[PDB]
Amino acid sequence: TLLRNFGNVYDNPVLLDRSVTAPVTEGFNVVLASFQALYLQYQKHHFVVEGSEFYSLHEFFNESYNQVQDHIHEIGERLDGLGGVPVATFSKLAELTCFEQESEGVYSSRQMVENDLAAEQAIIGVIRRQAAQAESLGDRGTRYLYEKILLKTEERAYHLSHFLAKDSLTLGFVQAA
Amino acid sequence: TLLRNFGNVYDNPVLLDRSVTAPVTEGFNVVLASFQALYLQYQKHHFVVEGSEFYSLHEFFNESYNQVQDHIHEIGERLDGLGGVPVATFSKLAELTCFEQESEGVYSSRQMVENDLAAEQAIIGVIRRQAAQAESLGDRGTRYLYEKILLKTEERAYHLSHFLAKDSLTLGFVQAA
Amino acid sequence: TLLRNFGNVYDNPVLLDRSVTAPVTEGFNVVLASFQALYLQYQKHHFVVEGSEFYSLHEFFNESYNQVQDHIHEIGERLDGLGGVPVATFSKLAELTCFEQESEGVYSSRQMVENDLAAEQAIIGVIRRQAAQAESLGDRGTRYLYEKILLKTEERAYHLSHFLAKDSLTLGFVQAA
Amino acid sequence: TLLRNFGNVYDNPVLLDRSVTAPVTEGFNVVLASFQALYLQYQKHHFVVEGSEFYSLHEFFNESYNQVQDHIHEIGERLDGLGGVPVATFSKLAELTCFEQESEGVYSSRQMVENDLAAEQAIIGVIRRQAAQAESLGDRGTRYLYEKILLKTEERAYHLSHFLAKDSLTLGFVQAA
Amino acid sequence: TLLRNFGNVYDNPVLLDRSVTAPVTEGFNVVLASFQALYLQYQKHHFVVEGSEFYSLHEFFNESYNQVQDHIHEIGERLDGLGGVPVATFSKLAELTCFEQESEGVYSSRQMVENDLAAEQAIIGVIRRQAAQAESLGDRGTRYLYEKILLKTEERAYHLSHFLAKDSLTLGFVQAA
Amino acid sequence: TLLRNFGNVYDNPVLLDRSVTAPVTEGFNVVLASFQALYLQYQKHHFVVEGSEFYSLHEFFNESYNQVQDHIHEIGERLDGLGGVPVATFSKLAELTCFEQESEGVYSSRQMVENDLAAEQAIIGVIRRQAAQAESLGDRGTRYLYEKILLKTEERAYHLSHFLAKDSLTLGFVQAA
Amino acid sequence: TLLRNFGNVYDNPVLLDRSVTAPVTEGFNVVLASFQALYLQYQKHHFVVEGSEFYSLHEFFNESYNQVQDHIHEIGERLDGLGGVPVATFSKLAELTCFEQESEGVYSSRQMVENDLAAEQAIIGVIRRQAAQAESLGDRGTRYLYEKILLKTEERAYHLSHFLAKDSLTLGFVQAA
Amino acid sequence: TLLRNFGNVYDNPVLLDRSVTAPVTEGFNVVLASFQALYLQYQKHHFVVEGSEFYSLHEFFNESYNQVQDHIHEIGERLDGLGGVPVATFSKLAELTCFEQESEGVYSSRQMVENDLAAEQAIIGVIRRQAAQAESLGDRGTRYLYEKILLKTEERAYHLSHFLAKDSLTLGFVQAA
Amino acid sequence: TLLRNFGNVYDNPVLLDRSVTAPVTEGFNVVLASFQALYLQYQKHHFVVEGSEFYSLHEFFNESYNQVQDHIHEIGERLDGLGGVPVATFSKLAELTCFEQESEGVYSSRQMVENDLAAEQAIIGVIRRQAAQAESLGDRGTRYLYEKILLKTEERAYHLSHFLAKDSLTLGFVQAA
Amino acid sequence: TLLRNFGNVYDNPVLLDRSVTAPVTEGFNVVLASFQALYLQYQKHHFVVEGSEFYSLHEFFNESYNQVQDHIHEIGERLDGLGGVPVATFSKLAELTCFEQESEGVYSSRQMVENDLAAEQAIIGVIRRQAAQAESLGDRGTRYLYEKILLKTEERAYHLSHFLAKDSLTLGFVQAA
Amino acid sequence: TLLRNFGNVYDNPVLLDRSVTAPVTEGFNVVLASFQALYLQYQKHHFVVEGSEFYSLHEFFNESYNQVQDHIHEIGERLDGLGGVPVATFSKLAELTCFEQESEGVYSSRQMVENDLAAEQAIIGVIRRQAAQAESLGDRGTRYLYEKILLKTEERAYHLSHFLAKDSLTLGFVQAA
Ligand SMILES: [Zn+2]
Ligand SMILES: [Zn+2]
Ligand SMILES: [Zn+2]
Ligand SMILES: [Zn+2]
Ligand SMILES: [Zn+2]
Ligand SMILES: [Zn+2]
Ligand SMILES: [Zn+2]
Ligand SMILES: [Zn+2]
Ligand SMILES: [Zn+2]
Ligand SMILES: [Zn+2]
Ligand SMILES: [Zn+2]
Repeated sequence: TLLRNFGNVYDNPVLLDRSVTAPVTEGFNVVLASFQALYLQYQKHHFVVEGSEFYSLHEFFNESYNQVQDHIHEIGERLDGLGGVPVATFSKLAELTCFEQESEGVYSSRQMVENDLAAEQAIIGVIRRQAAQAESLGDRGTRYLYEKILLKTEERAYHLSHFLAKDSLTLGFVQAA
Repeated sequence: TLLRNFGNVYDNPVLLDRSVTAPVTEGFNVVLASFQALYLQYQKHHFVVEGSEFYSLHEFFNESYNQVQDHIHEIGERLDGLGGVPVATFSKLAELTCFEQESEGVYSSRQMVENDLAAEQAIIGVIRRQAAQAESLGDRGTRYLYEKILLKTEERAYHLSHFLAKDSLTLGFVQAA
Repeated sequence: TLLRNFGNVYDNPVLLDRSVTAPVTEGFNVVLASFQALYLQYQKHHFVVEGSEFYSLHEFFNESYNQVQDHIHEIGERLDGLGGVPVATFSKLAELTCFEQESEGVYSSRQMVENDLAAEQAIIGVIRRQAAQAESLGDRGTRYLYEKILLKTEERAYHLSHFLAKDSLTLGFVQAA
Repeated sequence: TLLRNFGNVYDNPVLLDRSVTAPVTEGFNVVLASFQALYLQYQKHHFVVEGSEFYSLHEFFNESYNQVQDHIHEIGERLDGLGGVPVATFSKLAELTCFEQESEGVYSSRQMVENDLAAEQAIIGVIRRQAAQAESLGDRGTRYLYEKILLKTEERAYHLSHFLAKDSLTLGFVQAA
Repeated sequence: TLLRNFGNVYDNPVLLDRSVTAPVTEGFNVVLASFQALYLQYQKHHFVVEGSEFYSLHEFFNESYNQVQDHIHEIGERLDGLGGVPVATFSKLAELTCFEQESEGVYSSRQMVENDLAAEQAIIGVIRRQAAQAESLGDRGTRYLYEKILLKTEERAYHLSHFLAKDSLTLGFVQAA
Repeated sequence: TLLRNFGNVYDNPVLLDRSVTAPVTEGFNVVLASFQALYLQYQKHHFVVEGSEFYSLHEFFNESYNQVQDHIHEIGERLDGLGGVPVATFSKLAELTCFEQESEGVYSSRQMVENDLAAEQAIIGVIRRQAAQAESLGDRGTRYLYEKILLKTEERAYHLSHFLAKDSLTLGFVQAA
Repeated sequence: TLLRNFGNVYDNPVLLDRSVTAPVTEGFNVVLASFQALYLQYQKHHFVVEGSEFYSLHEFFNESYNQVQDHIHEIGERLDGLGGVPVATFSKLAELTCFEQESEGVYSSRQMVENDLAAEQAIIGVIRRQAAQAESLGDRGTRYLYEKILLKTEERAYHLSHFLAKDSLTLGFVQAA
Repeated sequence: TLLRNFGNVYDNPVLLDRSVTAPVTEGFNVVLASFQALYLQYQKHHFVVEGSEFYSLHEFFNESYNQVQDHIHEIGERLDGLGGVPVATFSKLAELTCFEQESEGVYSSRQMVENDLAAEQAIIGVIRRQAAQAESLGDRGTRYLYEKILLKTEERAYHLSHFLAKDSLTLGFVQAA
Repeated sequence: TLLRNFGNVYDNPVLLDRSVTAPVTEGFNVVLASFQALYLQYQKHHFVVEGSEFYSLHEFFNESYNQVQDHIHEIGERLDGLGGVPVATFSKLAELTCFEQESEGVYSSRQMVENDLAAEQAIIGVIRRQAAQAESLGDRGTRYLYEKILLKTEERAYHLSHFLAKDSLTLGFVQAA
Repeated sequence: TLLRNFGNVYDNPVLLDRSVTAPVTEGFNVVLASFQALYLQYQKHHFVVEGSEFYSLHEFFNESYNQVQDHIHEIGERLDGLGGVPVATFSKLAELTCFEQESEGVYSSRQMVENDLAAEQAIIGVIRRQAAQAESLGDRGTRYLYEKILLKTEERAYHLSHFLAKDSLTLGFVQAA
Repeated sequence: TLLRNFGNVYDNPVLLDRSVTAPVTEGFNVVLASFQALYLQYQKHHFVVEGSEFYSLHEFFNESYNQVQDHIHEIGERLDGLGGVPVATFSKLAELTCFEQESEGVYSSRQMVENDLAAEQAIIGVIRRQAAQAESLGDRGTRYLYEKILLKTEERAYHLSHFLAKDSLTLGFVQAA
């Protein structure tokens, strides 16, 4: 027997109307699910990446999914505290993620980085909207948190595109395309 | 003989008109006094709480009043830097606190948590208004600080209501109301 | 609804007669009140001190009230262990404290340091009496605890006194009084 | 081939008469044996405690027997330092300990905590006696050391006492008495 | 041969139009250059300051230029990530700084602090405008960062004016102006 | 009023048949006893060892009984974890330990080291059988825990044996046997 | 004047038959000598590696020979602990190592990594053989220790393998084959 | 209003004739200017490097300018101790630096690394001369200080040079020049 | 031009009659002298001790004089704190120390340890009287400080005495006296 | 029973001729004795300093004598290592120190700092002489070590010099001359 | 397929003539070999040393070979840094080491310490020449690195020599030679 039913918003101890908490927590669950998806994906890439830049990429992928882990944790707690019910099942996570997970199998280094950049970008799009929704609704707490997370998320996307840039020390002695 | 008289706003080194600093510092003193009140109260509860959840509650109350201590410190410095005069006397603190302190004596665990939740809630109300006042007045510095503090304050209130929730491991073998 | 009334003393588990714990805890409340008064004052001094020796005085007041804070912790917790009820409201704090708080407003460096010294001296008075009373009444625990706190209290008094001394590196190139 | 016999006191390097060191070390071995019994009993409690407060009690017990281990260390070193022979065999520890160990088997949480409170209480009794003795015989060191230990041991008794207090957050939705 | 030409804005991985990134990165370069200027100046002051408050001022100047160093680092990375080209040459830094650097030579303690306060103040003015520009342009990421930096920058200016305040412990025994 | 009787094995949450947990936990209780005695003995030696090598041996005995205490912790919890009841009374420890404790009194340092070595060797034999048993019964968790403990226990025997070897720097200027 | 001869096994304090300790230590000295060769070769690689992946490889090599140094430590101590005599001269290390060192001079990065992969591979071969032997002869400790080492050593082999994988981010703008 | 003019040298307290400190401090200013130039360049490289080796180069430039920063600290502080006036304006920095800063804009990885190497080499030139001059003039302190910095400077030069080498793991599966 | 004459006691900020601070600080100055000499001696032994036990004794002498340095710090400050003038000249230290320093030259390690033990014992006697005095005069702060120092000082004597005991591992293979 | 006589040099293990070690250690004992005098004088200054700059000076003095303690350590160990006998008695330290200690009693802050500057200066004189000697006699180690120490000691002289500089923030509101 | 042949010196990025780097790096390779052998020997002694002083010597040998490993690191990199090829084969190490390794087998602890001392002394002689050479050739970086290593290497010889001195605590109760 249940204490909170999924999809529902309950009482919150911080004086916020449900006209605020319901859409806010709804957004949180899309963000939360999205980051579980990215966490899994970054973690995978960490596991499987190989090649000349394996070591750099290895470390980066691990840094990334830990940083994502911390985002998830802040959201989960605030989501619940605001009176919503955080998503956790595989199938519901799949239905709520804002990007499609990279398929099973090991792709190339470049493909992996591309897929992760696209992921962050999707997430950045939702966060910006959700921050704006929070601002208009007067939940400065939620807006502030989103902004914190956006900065870190946008930094990962910077790092991701720096990897993909068409430059190398090797161009001094290899034959370009 | 005095360098700054209480109730008065002086020169500030950060290019802000007194049409900003006077109401901002005024708000700060209400917040500051409020947190001294909560600090004292959380500290008391730390001292006196007992019962089955004594240990959990013991630790939480201590965490809480340290976190409040840090809020007070940021406010005090900014209040003074903006040219105001931070409140410090018992009687003035009493006149400016935004909630009434729990009375002398040891109440029950539940009563204590209730009283602290109500305290945070009061404070949350003022902070939201003061953040908005800062935003409109163009003191982004003060707004940002308030938002930082709001998030932590709202987290304590979450934790506080989780304590009060009518659930327990014991319900598996005790007789409910 | 209460469990313990202020001014009364209840069962302790450390096998001390109530004839001992009543004046000991009553003395502790006087010491606890005074120290919070002193903590509030040091903290204010930390916020508001300005001038040439600002930086030194600033971190010294910060040191002093963290130390005072730790006295408050140990005292409050023991006070309660002996079956006492610790003071925590602005009004009872005001009438139990053994010195007059610096009035609101910003005073000079020299004047702040001077009323901090006066405060510590008042407290040094009470603590010696309270210690004697505890030794006399056969409470080693309290006597020893008071002594720990006494040594650090006296030390602050030395440090305060050294700030006040009439010597400076500037006497080599500025006019004297 | 022996070198020192249990029961006899030997040379000490700290100018204490042997009429002082002999009862001081007798009292040490009683305190030492009693703290060994308490350490084991706490450890056992750490190992076996169950129920809704399991987590809290289980880490409280571990903090407790660690802190008791610390006492055992200081006492044995000073004991031997003063020319005494520390107890160490199961059979002798059994006869010197100032309280009877909990029986084998597992008891309930309220029971385990009461046992430990009774045990600390018996030891508070000895340490006060022994501390008086040392003060009387002019052995400041031992007196000072007993008081450090008394303070912590009295504090462990509060904390056991608070666990036992008939109060809970659960009283707000479970039937009393 | 070049990958990015100075003065130009390139692709950014965080879905921001160049109507946003171009003015934002432009502002960043003015801020960046400004902080290099202050870093140098604070570092100099650290090197050369002497007199009665040499030690306090020594430490403060060093704290300050490290804190400025961290501001520079966040800006540089975000500037580049947004697709701009961070300034780094002496002459371009000089043309873009928002205040004039203090001249070569060692000035007095007071003059140095005055010059640094004026520097911060200049920078505060630009940051407030650039934060507002970011807000209106919808770059919450950049706005948030600026706000972070503003708070620290405004704190240094507070500390700076506290140094300059016309108060001293010495006034108890020296002859005022 | 007990919950579990010493000598019975109760239910476990790790899917092990009681034909497995009964002998396993019997075994654990012998090893707990033995380590418990070894700890006391190690600690005693630490308390009393003197002579030329006093400092090395002091340090070593300390490290030794700390490490043994870690073993006791792991076993005690897994003993209880498998539905066993851990031994904690002086009387039952003596009956279950696999070696006979050093007698009361201080022995020579060589005799102490020899006594500890024989203690470790008594415990090594019990662990190898008890590990061999758990392998055959299907308890990999217990088998692995034992091998972990065996490795450290064998290392203490190496170190013990080295202390006892008939070599010394002094052999270059003192007479041999 | 010798005391133990290389080649012979001597007394051990851990109740292992000498028919066990003799082949176990022979295998140790082979593993020990092979890890010395690998350590040197890694070190060399650390010293000499160049090219676009220099930084990554150069810190990977350092992590690697550090982790190999750790193996060398555990093995030598147990070796000697078991009554063996560890190899230590250049000439004998040369004949016991299970793989031929890379020749003097500097090779390429792809070459250095292949050499190290071949070296780890040869050692994985020995450790499995030796681990089987120890299990067979009833020496759990040695078996357990070989497996700790096998795990890390297999993991170093993945990482060398991944470096060698024919994939790169550079494939997106440089010509393959 | 000045206290010390740039280009002039004043009283030191370390008993060195002004004939020594004048060329030593003048050399220090050349070295200080160059290193800030280098610090600005490494920092820019840290901001802007992109491509396959981005991650490695990124944290290497970060390491390099923290190290360079520490050279700047020691040099500036000693320069002033010898009675000198340290350079800190953009214009005098430009004319004292012993190499030409990389022009504005983003260059290739290889090209960045290449002008960092050129910069270090120019500085290695000056430092050897300045060191010789200091030994020659009888200033051990400076000679030694230059040597500390020389060793780390040369080391960066090695590291830079290794990035530039024409070897890569990619040469096994990409076309050569 | 003095501010305070050695041999006078001046004003104190801790409310103590000069009939108390005069004898107390006389006493402090004897103990400061004595510890100051003991530090030199401890440090010397550290510099020169050799032989078989050189390493243990090296470590121990080091720890010993560090700990003594801590004592010197506490006394010196409280000496000055009570309005005394602390001794710092070589000549006045010799006249005031309560034991005669070991003569110049290296003695045997046994003689060094014996000399340190007699030093500690000389200081123990002075501390017990000086503590006894402060108890009777009403200076609890001083009495407690002394007991703190007494405890550590007695422990060094334990350790010293243990080094001197006529036991050794070597007694199992070298000839006795 | 002596083993080495003060004044004579003995065997050293580092292949330095005794014609080298004898003057090098004479110079060591002069440096050693002078640093002991400085350490005491700094300590004294730490204990006694008062006035508006008390806090700054009081922690500067403590950093200073700690850093001097470090010198004393390196010098004594090398001294003895080179076969010398380190000075350690009050009377001999008095005659070997290269500067006369400040007299007993307390002086002013400007006075204490001048004394310490004079003291460091005298020592800078010796260390340069001794460093030249060591270079000349071919003892690189000692030369290198003297230069490490010279650098710090010259740096302590700057800092003392800066304290003394006739400049203050107070000049902007107090009357000069 | 090599890139560099052992025995050739190649190009360097630190502006040194090959008439300098050729002899310098030849020298480095002898010292690398020698330290490499010394490390093995130090580590061996660590593996096998036993007897009364086993614990001290155990610790010391460990510290010793760690410190030697640090030397090997610095040389190896600067060797390669100067365009040299570092030795890493067993065969070439033997031919280049400047001392002959201790033979296989365990020797007495005194013989081990004596062997290490002669090893250090062999290496001290090589370093002094190799440093003398680099001074004359103009390689200050190498000269300074050597002096750094010389200082620590001389200290290990001090410590080695002290272990060997004919003194012991046991001389007060065992027969001399
Ligand atoms: Zn959490
Ligand atoms: Zn603060
Ligand atoms: Zn507490
Ligand atoms: Zn101990
Ligand atoms: Zn960065
Ligand atoms: Zn546990
Ligand atoms: Zn080891
Ligand atoms: Zn500095
Ligand atoms: Zn201090
Ligand atoms: Zn040392
Ligand atoms: Zn390295």
